[PDB]
Amino acid sequence: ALPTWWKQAVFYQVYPRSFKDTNGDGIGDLNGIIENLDYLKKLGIDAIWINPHYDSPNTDNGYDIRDYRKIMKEYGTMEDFDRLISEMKKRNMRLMIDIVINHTSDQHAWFVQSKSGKNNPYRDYYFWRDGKDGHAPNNYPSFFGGSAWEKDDKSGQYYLHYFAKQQPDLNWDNPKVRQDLYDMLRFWLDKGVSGLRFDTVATYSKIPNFPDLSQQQLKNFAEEYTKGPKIHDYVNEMNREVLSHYDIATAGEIFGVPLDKSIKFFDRRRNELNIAFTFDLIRLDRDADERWRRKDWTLSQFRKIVDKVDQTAGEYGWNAFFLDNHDNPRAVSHFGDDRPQWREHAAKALATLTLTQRATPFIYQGSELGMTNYPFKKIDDFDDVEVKGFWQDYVETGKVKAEEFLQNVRQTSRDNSRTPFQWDASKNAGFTSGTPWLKINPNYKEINSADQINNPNSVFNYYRKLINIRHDIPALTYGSYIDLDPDNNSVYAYTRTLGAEKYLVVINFKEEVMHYTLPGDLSINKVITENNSHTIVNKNDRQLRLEPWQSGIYKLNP
Ligand SMILES: [Ca+2]
Repeated sequence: ALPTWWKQAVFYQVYPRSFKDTNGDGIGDLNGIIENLDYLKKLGIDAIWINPHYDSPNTDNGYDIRDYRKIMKEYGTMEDFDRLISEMKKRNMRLMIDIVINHTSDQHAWFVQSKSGKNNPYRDYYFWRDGKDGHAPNNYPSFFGGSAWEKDDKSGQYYLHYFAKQQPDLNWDNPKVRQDLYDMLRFWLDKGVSGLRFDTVATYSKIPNFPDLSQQQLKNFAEEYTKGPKIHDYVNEMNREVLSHYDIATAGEIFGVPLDKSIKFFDRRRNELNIAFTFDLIRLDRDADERWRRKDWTLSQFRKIVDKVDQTAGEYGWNAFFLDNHDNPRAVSHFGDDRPQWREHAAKALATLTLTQRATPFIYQGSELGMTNYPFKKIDDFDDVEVKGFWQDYVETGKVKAEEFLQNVRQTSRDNSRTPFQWDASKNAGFTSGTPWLKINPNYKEINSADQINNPNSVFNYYRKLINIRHDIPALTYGSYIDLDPDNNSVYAYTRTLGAEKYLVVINFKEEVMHYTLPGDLSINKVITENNSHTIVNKNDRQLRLEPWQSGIYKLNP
C-alpha cells in the first residue's frame, strides 16, 4: 500500500500523428482517436497518454509548441478535444496529456517578444547570452545537433536551446515564467484531464553562469544539464501551487538523470511527481556519447537493470514500465526476435514481462499487434529532426561513414515506432484514405488489428488476457520482485510476492529448448498462462521444459 488507480492502471500511449487519419491528409487526428476508443476498451486499457496535441510548427512533431492553449491544426479543434474527453469519460477511461514546459517553439508569442530586444518585457523568459570570441557563449552541444546556442542578429546575443533551434529553453529562474506556466496547466487541468506526463522534466533548472563542459562531460552531457541547483525546488513548487490542487497522476520523463538521482522526483514524501519514466532499460544498449549507436546487450545486463530500477523506486517511489514508445525502436524488434517464425511468440513473451512488473505498464500503440521496426534504407526515408541532427554531426562532418551510420539508426531511430498504426489489410493498412505522412510498413498485410481482434491466438488477445490476469492477481501489481538468477543469459525467471501469494514468471529468451529447474524448494501450484508451451505442467513440478521463446506465469506452492 497504498494502492492507487494509477499504480494499478494499464496505460496505452497514443501517438496522435500516427494513430488514425480520418480526413485523408495522411496525418492522424483526434477524431481518429475517438473512433477507436472501443478498440482500446476491448484491449482492456483504462488510461491513455497522448503525445503533444497543441498548436505547433512540428519541427519536433508537437514538442515545439507555438500556443499552449490551442489544438494542433492537424489534429482538429477544441471541440474535437472536448469530445475526446467526454467519450473517454463515457467509457470510464482517463486521459493523460503531455506537458512540454522546458521549452516552447521559437514561434510562440513569448519568444517573438523576447527576441525583439533587451528591453522587451519577455526578454528574460529565455536564456540570452553574449558570444565568447565571436563563438558561442560556451561549448554546450544540442541533443538535436550542433551548438545549444543560436545566434540572433536583432540583438547580437545567442539564445539557449537544448533541443532544436526551434525549441528555445524557458527561463524557470524567472518567477513570472513559472506563474505563466502554472496558469497554463490550470487551463488544461480545469478541463478534467486525469494525468500529466512532464516532458524532459529534469532540465528546467540551468547551471549558474553556464561554465564550459569538460572534454569528458561533452561525451555524456545530458547528465550535466540535469544538475541544475533548483530542479527540485521548481518541481515541488509546481506541486504545491498546482498539482496538489487537482486529482491527477503525474509522470516525469527524466532524461539524462542517473538512476540514483531519480528517486527525488518520485518519492511520495517529496511532493514532486508520481510515476518515473526512466531511460536505463530502454536504452541499455545505446552508446552514451554517440547516442545514435547501439551495441550488443545480454539478458543478464537487461535483467540487472530491471532489478536496479525496481530497487531504486523502493518503498516510496513508483515506476512506469515500458519497452518501447515514440522515441525508441519497437519492443519485438529491439528486445525480441521479429523474424516470422518468432515474432508472435516473442511479442507475447515481452507482453508477459511488461504486464508482470511492479510498475504502471505503458503499452505503446501497435505493440499489442507485435508491430516491428521499419526497414529504412536511405537517410531520406527518415522524418525525425533528431536523426537528421545526428546525420549532420557525424556523417556530414565525415566522422562516421553513411552506411555504418544507417546500420545503427535503422536499429535505433525513433521513426521505427512512428510508422502508421496498422488497422487492417486494406490499402495503407486502413490508416488513411490519402497518402500516409510516413510510409507504412509492408508487413501490415501480415500484422494488423483486424486479423487479430477476433483470433483468440493473436498477440492482441494475449495482451487482453494478460491485462485481465494482472487485474485479477494483486501480487502482479504490488508484489515484491526477486530475480531468481541475475546472471542467467538464457532463461529470465522472477517472482512476484504478496505474503503467501507467490507467482513465478519464466521467459526463454533462446530460440532453442531450455530445461530449467527451479531453485530451493519452489514448485508449481498452478499454471496461470503460457505461450508456446508443449510440455504439460503438473502440480508440484520443480522443472519446466521451455520451448524456444516460451513464456508463462505460474502460481508457486506455499
Ligand atoms: Ca488527418
